[PDB]
Amino acid sequence: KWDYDLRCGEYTLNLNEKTLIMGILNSYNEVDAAVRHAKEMRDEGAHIIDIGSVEEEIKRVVPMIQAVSKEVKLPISIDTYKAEVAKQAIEAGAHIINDIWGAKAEPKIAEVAAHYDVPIILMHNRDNMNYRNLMADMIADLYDSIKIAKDAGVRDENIILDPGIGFAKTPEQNLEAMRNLEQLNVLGYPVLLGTSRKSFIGHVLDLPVEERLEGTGATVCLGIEKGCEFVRVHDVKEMSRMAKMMDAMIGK
Amino acid sequence: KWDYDLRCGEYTLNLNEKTLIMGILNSYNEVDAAVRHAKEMRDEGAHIIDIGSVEEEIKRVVPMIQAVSKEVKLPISIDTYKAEVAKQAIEAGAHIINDIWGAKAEPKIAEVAAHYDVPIILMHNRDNMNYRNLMADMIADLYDSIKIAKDAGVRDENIILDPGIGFAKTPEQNLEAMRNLEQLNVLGYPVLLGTSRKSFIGHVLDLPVEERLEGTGATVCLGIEKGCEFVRVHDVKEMSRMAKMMDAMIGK
Ligand SMILES: C[C@@H](C(=O)O)c1n[nH]c2nc(N)[nH]c(=O)c2c1=O
Ligand SMILES: C[C@@H](C(=O)O)c1n[nH]c2nc(N)[nH]c(=O)c2c1=O
Repeated sequence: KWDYDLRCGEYTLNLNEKTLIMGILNSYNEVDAAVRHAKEMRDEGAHIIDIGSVEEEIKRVVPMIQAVSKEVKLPISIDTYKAEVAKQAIEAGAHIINDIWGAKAEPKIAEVAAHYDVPIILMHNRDNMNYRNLMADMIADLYDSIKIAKDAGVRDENIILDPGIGFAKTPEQNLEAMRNLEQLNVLGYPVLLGTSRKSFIGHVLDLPVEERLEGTGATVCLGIEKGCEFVRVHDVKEMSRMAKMMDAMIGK
Repeated sequence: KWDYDLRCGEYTLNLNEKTLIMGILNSYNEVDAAVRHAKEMRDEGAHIIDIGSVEEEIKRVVPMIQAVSKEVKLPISIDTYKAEVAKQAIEAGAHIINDIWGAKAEPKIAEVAAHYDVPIILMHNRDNMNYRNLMADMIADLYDSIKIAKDAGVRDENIILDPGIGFAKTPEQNLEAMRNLEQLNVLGYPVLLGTSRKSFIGHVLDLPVEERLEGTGATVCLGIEKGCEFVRVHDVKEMSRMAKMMDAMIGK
């Protein structure tokens, strides 16, 4: 039981009633195609919209946040690691930050987070696979992200963790991170799991990307059962139903 | 780790390498439509074909077992509780018995099992929902099926258990049986979970029977993670992929 609510400016996310679904989002053609998708996702049971060099990243992602935040009543996270991109995106209307490098590629991003008082997702990442002991190094690695974030003024309650499935991990190390996901819980934070349609599901099932829906389901179910608060997925309709059935069962 | 193989006459089922999928099966039109389905199921990753008053039950189910056992190289279980039906069906070519009353409606069925030396599935069932303590009563109830079976000469290794999801249980008691499935393990037997498309998935998701595929997935994943050796499903293709992803993850 979490004794607090995820505070996202306009919207508030309760961490106890259900698994929160974060749906992944793909001029006028671009921004409209994006709005249709957010609306669809919003309608299929999504609770959050995730919207993915420096000059161009802003020119592409800012227009989308303006449009989607205006027409879809749901918190928006900006899928970046660059400090400037993150600032611009929160100004444009993004509620959450989602950094795939856990404040380590550009430490100043954390200072953006503390500044605007927004929730931040620190994902596990690194430039090698040379682990002593996978889980233990992960936990040490994520904790290093927490220290960078805390030193920057980010409040405990605006911190979210993500084990970084599919990053800096071999096919077999990804299964291992899955199998030991509950250990992440000892750190005392909400956990977002992002496994959708990823390579390692292909490697187990020997299936191409468009046929990984049942594989993704598996990983989502396993992760909810191991205590995750969020899941980041492509197939919002399917995964929402799966999440809700899980939640019924574990008694959430 | 099971230190023995499920022995089914012609075929042998290993209990350690993977989750075994049992696929549910629906004159010339009848028996041919049935054969197409078994073949399809066999091709989608099924490991076992499950084939569902006394006079007519034999006339309908015997022809199917003859045909399917001849054209599909996979063990067949007969989904009955009647003693005579079970005998006739094993003569017709059925390898396993699947009793939904756990030897309690017709105790003589167990004697059929001991006689032909075939594996038997004892499912939990009863004519009321008046539980003191759900799980505990289940375990006591199933154990009563084991005592009837053992007294009849059924060998420990030919015994399989099934918690009886959807039987004699309220919507909320079914979620509870799911949430506590691992307790069944203490009895020392293989466990078959059968939740496919059932009413309680409808009650949680508020979805009709043809839209319960993601709900069923959830229950299958939860059950594998809680140590089940079999799952009995309609949607063989989808559930096989889900099972295999689970198995990769739990390290099975
Ligand atoms: C790799 C990419 C993707 O959608 O596959 C991705 N981007 N951002 C991501 N952010 C987080 N927090 N987690 C992810 O798994 C993840 C991704 O998998
Ligand atoms: C009720 C029916 C069905 O397919 O839904 C059924 N028949 N036989 C069954 N046998 C076993 N061992 N388990 C079941 O859940 C089960 C069923 O659910």
